[PDB]
Amino acid sequence: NPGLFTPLQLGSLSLPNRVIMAPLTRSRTPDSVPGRLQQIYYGQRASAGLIISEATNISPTARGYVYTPGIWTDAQEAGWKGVVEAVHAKGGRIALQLWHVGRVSHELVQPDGQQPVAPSALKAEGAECFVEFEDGTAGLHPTSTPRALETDEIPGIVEDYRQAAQRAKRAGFDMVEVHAANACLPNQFLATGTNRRTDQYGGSIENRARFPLEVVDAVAEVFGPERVGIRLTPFLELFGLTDDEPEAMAFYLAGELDRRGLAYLHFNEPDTYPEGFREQMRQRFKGGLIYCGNYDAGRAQARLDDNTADAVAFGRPFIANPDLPERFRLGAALNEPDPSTFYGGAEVGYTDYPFLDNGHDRL
Amino acid sequence: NPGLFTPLQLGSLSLPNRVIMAPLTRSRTPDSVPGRLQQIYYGQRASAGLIISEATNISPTARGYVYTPGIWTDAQEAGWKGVVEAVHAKGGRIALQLWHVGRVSHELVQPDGQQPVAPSALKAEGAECFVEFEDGTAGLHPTSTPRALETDEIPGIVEDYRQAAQRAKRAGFDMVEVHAANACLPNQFLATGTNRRTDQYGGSIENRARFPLEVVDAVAEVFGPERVGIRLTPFLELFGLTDDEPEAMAFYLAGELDRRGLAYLHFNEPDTYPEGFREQMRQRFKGGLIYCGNYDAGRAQARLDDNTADAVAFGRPFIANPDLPERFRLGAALNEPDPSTFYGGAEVGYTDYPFLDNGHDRL
Ligand SMILES: NC(=O)[C@H]1C=CCN([C@@H]2O[C@H](COP(=O)(O)OP(=O)(O)OC[C@H]3O[C@@H](n4cnc5c(N)ncnc54)[C@H](O)[C@@H]3O)[C@@H](O)[C@H]2O)C1
Ligand SMILES: NC(=O)[C@H]1C=CCN([C@@H]2O[C@H](COP(=O)(O)OP(=O)(O)OC[C@H]3O[C@@H](n4cnc5c(N)ncnc54)[C@H](O)[C@@H]3O)[C@@H](O)[C@H]2O)C1
Ligand SMILES: Cc1cc2nc3c(=O)[nH]c(=O)nc-3n(C[C@H](O)[C@H](O)[C@H](O)COP(=O)(O)O)c2cc1C
Ligand SMILES: Cc1cc2nc3c(=O)[nH]c(=O)nc-3n(C[C@H](O)[C@H](O)[C@H](O)COP(=O)(O)O)c2cc1C
Repeated sequence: NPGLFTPLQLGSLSLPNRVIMAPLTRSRTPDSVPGRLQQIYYGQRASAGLIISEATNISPTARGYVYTPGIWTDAQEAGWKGVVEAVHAKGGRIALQLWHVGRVSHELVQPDGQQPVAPSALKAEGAECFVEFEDGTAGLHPTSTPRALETDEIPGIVEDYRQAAQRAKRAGFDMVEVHAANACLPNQFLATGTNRRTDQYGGSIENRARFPLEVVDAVAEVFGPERVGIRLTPFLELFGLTDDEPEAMAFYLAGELDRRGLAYLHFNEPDTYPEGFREQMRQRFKGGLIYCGNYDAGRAQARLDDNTADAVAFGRPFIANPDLPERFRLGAALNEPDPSTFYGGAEVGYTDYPFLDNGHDRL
Repeated sequence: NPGLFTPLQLGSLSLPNRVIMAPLTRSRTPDSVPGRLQQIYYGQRASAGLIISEATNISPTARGYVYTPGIWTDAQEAGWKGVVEAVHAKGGRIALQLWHVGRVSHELVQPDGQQPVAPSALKAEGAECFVEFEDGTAGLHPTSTPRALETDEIPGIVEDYRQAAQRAKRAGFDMVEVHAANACLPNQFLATGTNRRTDQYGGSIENRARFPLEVVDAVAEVFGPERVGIRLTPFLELFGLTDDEPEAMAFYLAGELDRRGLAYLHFNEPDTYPEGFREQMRQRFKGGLIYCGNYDAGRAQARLDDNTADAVAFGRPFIANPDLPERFRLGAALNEPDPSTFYGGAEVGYTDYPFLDNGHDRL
C-alpha cells in the first residue's frame, strides 16, 4: 500500500519518492552542450524521485530538432557530467533519455544535408520538425521523406546507442532510458504503419521488436539491465505513426523485457487502453511500472492503489513546479505552466518558476 | 576513484552523494514528539547523501536529556512518520539513531525517579546530563551513580531496541543506526573502564561485545542487516569512559559485523588512531565505512582517495548549512555555526541558517 512518498527500489536504484520528472525537451542548448543553466534547472528539480532527462540525440543523424543536446562528443559528455554532478549534490538521481528521431527529421537539420533514415521510406504525414534555415532563423518545418535503412546499417545504429550509454555511464548518470515512444525511431520499427520491411527487422511481431531489443541489450551491457529503462507508447498515434497490433506488441515486449530483468517500463498514455491492459502489464512485467499523462496527486495515488503502477511521471507540472513532490505532500496549489516558453530561449520560463515559501527557508 | 558527488550503495540503499549529515541532538521536542518544526529542519537538509537523525531515546529509562525525542510511543512514532514523509518529499533518506544513555543520566530525568542503569555501578566522573528541576527550570546537572543491570534485565533492553526499530520501520525510516558510541550504554558495555561484569556480558572481548551484538541482531531482524548501521568511537574518552583494549575490540567488532553483512560502520573520530588502523578497518569490514570529526571537503576527499572511507559525515557544518553538499560542489563559503543555539529553543539557530542564492531560485 505505497503512497507517493514511499521509497521505491527501481531496478538497483533506490528512489525516495514516486513522483518522477518526465523527459521534457526544452531546446535550451544551442550548441548541443549542456551547461550551467541546465545545472540550475535540473538541480532545482532534484527532489524528484527520479529525473528522466530531456530526449538526447545519440548521433548527428539522430537529430530532428535544433538546439537540443547530444551525447556523441567529448564536449557534450563534459557538459552532461557537470549537470549530473549538480543533480547529485542536490540529492537527486538522473536518467539519460537516448533519442533518435528516425523519419521525424529533414535534410536541413541532418549533417551535410543527408536524407533522414527510418525502417521504411514513408514520410510522416503532417509532421513538423524544428529546423534552422540558411538565414539563421528557426522554426517548425515539414519533415521530409526518409530512406529505408539497409539491413547492414542497423548494427551501426545499435552501436550509436551503445556508445551513447558508455558516455552516459562515464558522465555519472544513474540510469538510461531508451526512447522507444512518441513515434521516434525505435517506435517506427515497432509499429505496423511505419515498418514495411521484409528483412528480419519487419513483418512479424518478433521481427519488428528485433532492433529495439538489440538497442536495449546493447545499453544494458553498459549499465546492467537493473539500471535501464524503456519508454513505450502503445496505442498512441503521433507524427503520422499508426499500428494495427499495439496490444500484442506491448505484451510481447513486456515478456521479453521481463526475461531481461529490466528496471522499468515507462508508458506515456494515449490519454484508450482496453480494460484489463494495465492488469496484464503488471502480471507480465515484474519490474518497475511507470505511467505518465495528465496525472495529478489523486490520479497517481489511484494507480498505486490499484497495483497497476509503481510510480508516476509528471511533465508539464514539473516544468512549472521545481518542488512538485513537496506540493503534493502539502496539497499546495501549483504554478501554472507557460507553454510559450516550453521551448527555446534561456532562463525565463525555465529556472524562474518559484518554489514554495515555507516561511523558514532563506536565500 | 569516487568523489563527494559520486553515488554510493550503502547496504541496499542508494545514496546520491557521500556528504552525510551526522546525528545531531538539538533538543527541540519538549514533549518528545517530533513535529512540523522538525519536518522543516530535516527537509531543509534532505540533499544530504543520508541524514542520520538526532539520537532518539528507545524508552523512558534510556533518557538522560530532557526535550529530546523518543521512539517508544504511538504519538512519537506518528511525529517521526511526518518528519520522514517530509524528508522523502524533498528527495532524502533518513536513518533513526537509537539511543540509550546508560549511566549518563540522573533520577530527576528517569521515570518515577528510578536509578539510572549501566553494565556496572560506576558513576561517570565529571559527567553532566540535562535535567528539568522540580521548579520547571532546566540545566546541566551532574550524573548520578547507576545500578548494574541484572543479567536477566539485559534481554528487556535488547527488546526495547527491537521495538524501537519496529516503530522506526513503520514510520518509514530508510535505515537505523545503533548508537554504540560517545560513551552511551552499548559503549559502556564495550569499554573495559565501564564494564566490570563477571557474567557472560563482561570480562573478555567476546563477553563485552555480547550485548551490543544482540542489539545489532535484533534491529537487523527488523530492517535487514543491509539497512542497519552502527556508530562506534574506539579510542574516544567521553563521559568518564576509559578503555584498555580499543583497537582489539574494534577489530573483533569489524569481523563480527562483516559476517553479519551490516550496511555500515560509522566512526566518530577521537580527533589518535595507530598507523594502519584505517587500513585494517577497510580490510576487515567490507561494507560501508563512514568517518566523522572536523571534516571539510578536502579532508573528506582525502579519505576517499586513500580508500579508507566510502563517505564522510559532517555535524556542525550541517547545523549551519542546509545545503552543505552544494556548497562543497561550488567551493562556496559556509555559514558559521552558532553554538549558543545548538540546543533548545525553537526556529532560531535551527531553520534560519540560509541556503545559497544561485540567482535563479525564487521563494
Ligand atoms: N522528444 C519527444 O518525444 C517530444 C518532444 C516534445 C513534444 N513531445 C510530444 O509531441 C507532441 C507535440 O508537442 P508540442 O505541441 O508541445 O510541440 P510543438 O509542435 O510546439 O514543438 C515541437 C518541437 O519543436 C521544437 N520547438 C518548437 N518551438 C520551438 C522554439 N520556439 N524554440 C526551439 N525549439 C522549438 C522543440 O523541439 C519541440 O519539442 C505532444 O504530444 C508532446 O507530448 C515529444
Ligand atoms: N547524543 C550524543 O552522543 C551527543 C549529544 C550531543 C553532544 N555530543 C558530544 O558530547 C560532547 C559535549 O558536547 P557539548 O559541549 O556540545 O554539549 P553540552 O555539555 O553543552 O550539552 C550536552 C547536552 O545537554 C543538553 N543541553 C545543553 N544545553 C541545553 C539547552 N540550553 N537546552 C536544551 N538542552 C540542552 C543537550 O542534550 C546537549 O546535547 C561533544 O564531544 C559532542 O560531540 C554527543
Ligand atoms: C515541453 C514538452 C517536452 C517534452 N519532451 C519529451 C521528451 O524529450 N521525451 C519524451 O519521451 N516525451 C517528451 N514529452 C512528453 C512528456 O514526457 C509527457 O509524457 C507528456 O507531457 C504528458 O505528461 P504531462 O501530462 O504530465 O505533461 C514532452 C512534453 C512537453 C510538454
Ligand atoms: C550539537 C551537537 C549534537 C550532537 N548530537 C549527537 C547525537 O545525537 N548522536 C551522536 O552520535 N553524536 C552527536 N554529536 C556528535 C556529532 O554527530 C559529530 O560526531 C561531531 O560533532 C564531530 O563532527 P563535526 O566536527 O563535523 O561537527 C553531536 C554534536 C553536536 C555538535
